[PDB]
Amino acid sequence: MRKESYSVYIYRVLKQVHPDTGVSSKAMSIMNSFVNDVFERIAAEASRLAHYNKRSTISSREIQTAVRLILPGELAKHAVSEGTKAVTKYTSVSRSARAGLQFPVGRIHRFLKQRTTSSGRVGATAAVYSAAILEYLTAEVLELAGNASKDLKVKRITPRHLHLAIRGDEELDTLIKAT
Amino acid sequence: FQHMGLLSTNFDMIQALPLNVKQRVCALKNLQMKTIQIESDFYKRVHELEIEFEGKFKSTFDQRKAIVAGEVEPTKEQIDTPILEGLEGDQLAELYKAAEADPSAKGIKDFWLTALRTHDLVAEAIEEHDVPILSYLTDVTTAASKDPAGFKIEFHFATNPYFKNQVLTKTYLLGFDPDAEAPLQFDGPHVIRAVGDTIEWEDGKNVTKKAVTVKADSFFNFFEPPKSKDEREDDEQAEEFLELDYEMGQAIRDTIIPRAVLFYTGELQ
Amino acid sequence: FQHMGLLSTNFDMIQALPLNVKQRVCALKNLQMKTIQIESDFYKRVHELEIEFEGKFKSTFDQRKAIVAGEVEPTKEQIDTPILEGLEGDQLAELYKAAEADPSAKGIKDFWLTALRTHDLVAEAIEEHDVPILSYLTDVTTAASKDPAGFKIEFHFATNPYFKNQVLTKTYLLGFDPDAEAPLQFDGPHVIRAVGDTIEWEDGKNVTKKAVKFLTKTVKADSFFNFFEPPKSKDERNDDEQAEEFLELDYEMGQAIRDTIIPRAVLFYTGELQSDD
Repeated sequence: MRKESYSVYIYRVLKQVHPDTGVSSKAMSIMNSFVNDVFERIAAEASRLAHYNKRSTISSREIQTAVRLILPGELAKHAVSEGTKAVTKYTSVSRSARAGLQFPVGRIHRFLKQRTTSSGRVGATAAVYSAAILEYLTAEVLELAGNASKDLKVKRITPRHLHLAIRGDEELDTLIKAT
Repeated sequence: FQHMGLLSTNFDMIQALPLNVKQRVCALKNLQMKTIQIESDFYKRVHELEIEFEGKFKSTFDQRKAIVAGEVEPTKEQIDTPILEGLEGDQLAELYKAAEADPSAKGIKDFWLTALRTHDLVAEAIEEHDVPILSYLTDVTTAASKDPAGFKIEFHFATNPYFKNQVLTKTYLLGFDPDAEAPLQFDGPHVIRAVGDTIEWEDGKNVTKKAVTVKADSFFNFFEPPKSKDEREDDEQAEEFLELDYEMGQAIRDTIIPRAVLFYTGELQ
Repeated sequence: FQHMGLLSTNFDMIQALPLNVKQRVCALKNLQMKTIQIESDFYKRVHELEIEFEGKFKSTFDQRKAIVAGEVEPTKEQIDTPILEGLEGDQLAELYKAAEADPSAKGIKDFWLTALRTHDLVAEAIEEHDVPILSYLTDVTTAASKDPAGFKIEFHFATNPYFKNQVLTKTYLLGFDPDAEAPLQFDGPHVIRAVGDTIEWEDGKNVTKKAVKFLTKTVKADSFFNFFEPPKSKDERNDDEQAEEFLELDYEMGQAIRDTIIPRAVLFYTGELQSDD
């Protein structure tokens, strides 16, 4: 799958979880690969699930099930909680600010329509749910990495900090190697 | 426009470009600044066209004013114009019968108050204590200028117990050239400075002040616009307030004044 | 935006107006049509202004084409211009050191594909099977006309295994006068007809058509190149509410290409112009 850019949104999530922390370009490129690789597993699983519906539809519940199949343990439970809340806020400014999210609902909606192999509609709530799940994982990976980088008395998240963040988390480590 | 180059959507593609290709992109950046400079000249020419078309728009606006003020009566052609579009012969005839003529009613009451408050952006700036004041508005006009570059909006008020001014003026001075410090961001004319007008409030009627004497939310704070930096404590938020005040001016000038009766009826939503 | 009927926001206020005030509102309705008629003349003059400015833009657009095709090399003035703005410290210098020159790489590969696909609206019409075709685009140009009124967008393609055409043309014929069917709704030039261009596909390459099966029929398949088979207006028709929104979508995409992407192509190439959803 072609690697889309989320850098600007990854940077906005970062300035929330660590307002004083920067992120190098190379660290930013690993984060983007992480988001892209997770998203493509979500899309592939949602396509397979959509075939078990009448008109092959991908809604917020086809993404929720895919998240439960891809994210292990607490990561799933926390991401499902953040995904439901985002869908509930969106259905109740821009589409993403409507869902309380920094990640791009509009772009991810397009990414879902083009990447998924199902024949039916891709609902907007599936875009909202997907963005909230990618944002949550991003915010979790950034919180751990920014924590690591201040342990080293440096103000920038580098590939070393990301790698320490993920290998210091059983769920995240499993998620990455499975992906 | 993304001001942090590392956040550019295709940064990684750019970064991987061989040096000689990068240098071609640099040439395109340079050509793009020249292109924006010519777009700048286009906007100046559009501005001159708006000035030239004022004589034609003014006649239809002057006639609207006379109708609203009750200074002239509708013609037979004007009366045959449906008050609302998309109405059956039934509905229109029934609409006209719903209320008999009232010779005490002169002109069109609350015309500009209703038109302004039907616009979602301007409605949010009209407080309840502004309503009886805006009811004395007899006309809202706008005119543009070449040197200094910008436009004005004039609010014409009939004699009223709130203030003595007959006309309240709002003036916007605009910049039409790209910022030399950042040419690639130019997306058209930008507000340099907004100048309001001193309101001669009668005793006890200043709805812009309240005793907590502190500033109070009021439409008429439109006439005490926020200062630009040369006349200024917070800068990044004073400039946001200047943009909001400019956007409200544009809505009145570009949208409400040319189509006021469509906001009066509520046909523009 | 412009509503026709009893659905007007202030209908109940209108209904209660005494008849003589209603007749005053009718006069303003008549005057408003005169105002819109003058706006029409204004838009015609702006159209001629855009035509006049084609010659002014032409130099920068031609030089961009020459640079992208590899037909001219950057000057020192061009080389000293930063490839990206807003980079701290050594970042610009390190950016220039990140990948050494490659004399085999001529011009700027995939310039117009990258620019088109980074604009969110046009991105939604570019499918994955369109990408390798748009890689052969060498230039995208636009020209406006007074008689008949409208504009065209032309896509120039190098020799490619997908189709034989060297130029794919999309033409929009516009109406500048207020609509006789609804005078008060006029909000500027409106599309009367969109005319596409016949693509001479090589065997097996037509990604815009697909067959579905007792009977087998050819149906439309999602593809950017459906831009060149636009939907018909009512004058040439034989769903009306859904064909006409599709025409508005096609016109809006044409407007984005002509008004935004073509004049600022390199900013979409870099991705310095971003849209917050």
